[PDB]
Amino acid sequence: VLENRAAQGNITAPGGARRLTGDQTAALRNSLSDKPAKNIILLIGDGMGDSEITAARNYAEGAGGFFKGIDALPLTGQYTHYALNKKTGKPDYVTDSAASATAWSTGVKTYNGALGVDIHEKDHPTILEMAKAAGLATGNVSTAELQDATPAALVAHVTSRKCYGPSATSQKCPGNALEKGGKGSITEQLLNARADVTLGGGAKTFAETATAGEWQGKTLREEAEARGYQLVSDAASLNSVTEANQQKPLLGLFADGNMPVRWLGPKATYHGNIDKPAVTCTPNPQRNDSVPTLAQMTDKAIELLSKNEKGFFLQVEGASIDKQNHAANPCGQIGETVDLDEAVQRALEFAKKEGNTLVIVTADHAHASQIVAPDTKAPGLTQALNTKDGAVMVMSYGNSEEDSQEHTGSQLRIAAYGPHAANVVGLTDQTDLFYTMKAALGLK
Amino acid sequence: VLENRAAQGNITAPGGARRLTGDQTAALRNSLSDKPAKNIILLIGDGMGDSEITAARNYAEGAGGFFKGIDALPLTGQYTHYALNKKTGKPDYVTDSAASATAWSTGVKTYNGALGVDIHEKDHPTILEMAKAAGLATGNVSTAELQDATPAALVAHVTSRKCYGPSATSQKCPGNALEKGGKGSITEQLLNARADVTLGGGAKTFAETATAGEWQGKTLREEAEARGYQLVSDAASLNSVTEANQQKPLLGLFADGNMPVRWLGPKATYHGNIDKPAVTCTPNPQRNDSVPTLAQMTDKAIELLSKNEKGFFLQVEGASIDKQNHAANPCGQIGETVDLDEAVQRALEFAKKEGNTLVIVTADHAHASQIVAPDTKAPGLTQALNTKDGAVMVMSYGNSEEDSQEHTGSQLRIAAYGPHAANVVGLTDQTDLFYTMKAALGLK
Ligand SMILES: [Mg+2]
Ligand SMILES: [Zn+2]
Ligand SMILES: [Zn+2]
Ligand SMILES: [Zn+2]
Ligand SMILES: [Zn+2]
Repeated sequence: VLENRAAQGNITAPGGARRLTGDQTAALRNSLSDKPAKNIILLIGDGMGDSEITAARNYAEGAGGFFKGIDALPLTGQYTHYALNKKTGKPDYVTDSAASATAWSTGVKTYNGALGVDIHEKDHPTILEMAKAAGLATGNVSTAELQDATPAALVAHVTSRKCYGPSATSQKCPGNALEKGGKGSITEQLLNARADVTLGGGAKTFAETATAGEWQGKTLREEAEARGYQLVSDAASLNSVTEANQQKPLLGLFADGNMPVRWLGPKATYHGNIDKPAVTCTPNPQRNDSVPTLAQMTDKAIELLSKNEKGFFLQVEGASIDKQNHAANPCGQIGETVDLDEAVQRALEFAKKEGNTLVIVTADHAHASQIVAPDTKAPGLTQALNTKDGAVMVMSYGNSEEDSQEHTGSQLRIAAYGPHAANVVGLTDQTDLFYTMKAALGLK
Repeated sequence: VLENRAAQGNITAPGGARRLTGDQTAALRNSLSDKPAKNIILLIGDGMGDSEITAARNYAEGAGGFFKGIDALPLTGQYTHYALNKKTGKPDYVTDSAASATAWSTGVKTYNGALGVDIHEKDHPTILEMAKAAGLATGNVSTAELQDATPAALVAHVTSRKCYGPSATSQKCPGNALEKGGKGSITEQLLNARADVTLGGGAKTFAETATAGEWQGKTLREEAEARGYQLVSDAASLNSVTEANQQKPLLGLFADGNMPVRWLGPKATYHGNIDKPAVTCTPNPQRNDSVPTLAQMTDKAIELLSKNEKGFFLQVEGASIDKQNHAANPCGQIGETVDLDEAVQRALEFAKKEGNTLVIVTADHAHASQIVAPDTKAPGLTQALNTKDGAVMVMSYGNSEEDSQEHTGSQLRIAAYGPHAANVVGLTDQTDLFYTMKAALGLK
């Protein structure tokens, strides 16, 4: 299980493409622990199936390369992530962002759109919740708006992922409407859960005013204030933070909607690989250096959370890999996958020094992107890219005639490292994750 | 390291969709072994990626089901399979059957179309060739033409996979043309290789006559006989074989071209899931009860080969999963995947009983099929299918406007069971497989 999996030499020569330097049996044995996990970090690469991991590596590190973080986890497996059809209760083979996040955080399958509720619209506790119960610290970082499905699944129990704040809930989730005696909108339930560290975007929703409860009349941000939440808005004030706890919880909103993608590149187009020049991704000028990178947020969050002796549970989401995959933008997608990789490196570094940390990197569901031959005449959107190898790689998006390339139901890679990582091996189900995390922590 | 990975109960209830009944740690620990593997069975599902395995499972077993074979191998990982560009020597991200086949059977990357040769055209010994030299028994069974890329890669070193027999070789691989003093076509080199058990289709090439050497004038089929080969053409005669060895090698040719596929169903069409009704596959009425099945051929081979005291190496190929994926034909593709799974079961059953066998199941490269949502208005070819769940599943084939769908470069699953199976876990390269087997067997 040598943690260096790049090609061993000259890929044109016998044995030069090999990634293994020796027999793993001994090494793997030594990486298998029954011992309890003290902390847990779950990295979700949104829409990061094996094709996205492959394409991003080929570009960033070259075909024979190797992601120091993403590719460095010793225990691997694949898992099913199908959802349920609300009415019939039958499987719906292509899950969305909300139906899936609910399963690893809850342990029960649900219909597309549901956050923290089963098909009967019944609530079930999330793992961030139970953790907090047991005494552990909790954090939730993301590069998308916190109201989005992935960060939200940990804290809200809503009937529709679209009920971000007071305005939308009153009409899409009337039974969750605060005025209707419901727990409140995603943003409200988030502010109630009070995880120790929460970072992402979606500041806009915090501007809506609450309609019931104590803080009626006051915007959600003012409520955050009145409730002891420290609010940071940039890289700067973030490092300025020295503690985050139940009386000093940190809440960082680094963008109105989602944060900006790191790379800029043209959108894939019809016969783009043929009628258009190969592209080389460049950095995104719209992104300011004050907006912290996912790795910075992961780092600070790990820093603040590692003080609680009981341990901690942290969930990091490289949100936009899924975003740009829908947008048919190979460069944005790849940049984002590299970004998550840096994030995982930080996780893996802490995990490695600490010893009792269980790191898990996976995705919520597959997506559109496919790596095809350079001469492909495909019916979808395509584009040619100049990889690190000095070769051309062509990516293809061909499952939607609409403005957005759809998700896919193929099972995808799941990798873990640490205490109890052995349960991530083989075929499992996305729900098993919830049970795997809960027992590694001894959550009950 | 469980053998039952099925959902455990009602998938709508909490933990009902779970596949893990406990903690794999000790189970896996107990499956890690480095003792020498006396035998090796390599089951290759042509173009069978994680999307292909998922669709077939969703269909034949239902979303929460599980393949008694394909899904029961405890050790898992993902491997890359990029090819090389002949001139540049740089990676060619999307390999073909020959380059890939050549990688695992030799340990050296090569350009696409090559069999047994590196990019400089130098021949390198295959794992079958080294097994035979070490005294082991060798078997190569496939559901397609024996001259095809996958089975050929083990017995031939040719510059073009198209060099099937005397003719094609004269004009495409003249340097290999026997007349030009070369080793000969794929068919000719196959008869020279003399593995104890060789089974598949592609008998129409054996009808060509050699141009030189001892058997010039004679058809390759006659040469086969003349050289002491037992010729079986159907199930009955196959089952009748009492022994297969170096003095009594078995040659089974069950079809002119590829053997017939198991299932039938229409080809996917533009907007097929919209304009058309759901499909339900039916068995192929063209398939003569007399044509043996992959599982049957896998079984006999195992029976005849398991007689050599030293041990054996067998390679099995579910050829048409790929051919049907190309042909945008779900029913044929899924059927062929169900077919490989039966053969896998036969392998695993032997493996568990014997206890010193290493069984590996994977694919040469990823393919085109995608599992998309029912209302997907895709730009390519789609089709709706009635799955075991009584739910509807849509499959999309949207990477080519030609009459053929293409392979893809995404890294794909590889699973193993037995001595040295731990060398599959994590990220590895397709060439590493060669080295894993070579070490497992003790080939020098
Ligand atoms: Mg998300
Ligand atoms: Zn998603
Ligand atoms: Zn999405
Ligand atoms: Zn192939
Ligand atoms: Zn093919």
